[PDB]
Amino acid sequence: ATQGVFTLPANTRFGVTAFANSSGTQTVNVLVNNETAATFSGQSTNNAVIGTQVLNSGSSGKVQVQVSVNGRPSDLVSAQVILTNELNFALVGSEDGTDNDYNDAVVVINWPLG
Ligand SMILES: *C(=O)C[C@@H]1O[C@@H](C)[C@@H](O)[C@@H](O)[C@@H]1O
Ligand SMILES: [Ca+2]
Ligand SMILES: [Ca+2]
Ligand SMILES: [Ca+2]
Repeated sequence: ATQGVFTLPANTRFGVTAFANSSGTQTVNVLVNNETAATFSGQSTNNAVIGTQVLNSGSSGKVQVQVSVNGRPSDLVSAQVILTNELNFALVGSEDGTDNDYNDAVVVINWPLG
């Protein structure tokens, strides 16, 4: 199935944060209105926070996460979790290789803010 795609409430602020756990340099693209709105990059095997940003979910609310390592797209896994009918997490893991730990870039989207 498609992974890394989340429908947020439209025109709404959200946080997006990426962590790295791989020998390979991660490039994380966050898309709003179907175009890259933020790019994070780094190289860490100790969960470095390679980027964090506040974005707006855009006209449709559709937010997409894509991850690449040396120009090759990583395989994604994702889910959305809601606590007390109010607090939202959109979660992405990604795999750049063969060990299937899916932590090579980890992305956490959260809303509402403020
Ligand atoms: C290459 O070594 C594979 C790569 O980096 C490792 C250190 C480990 O984090 C693995 O999950 C990642 O795919
Ligand atoms: Ca891996
Ligand atoms: Ca890893
Ligand atoms: Ca608050």
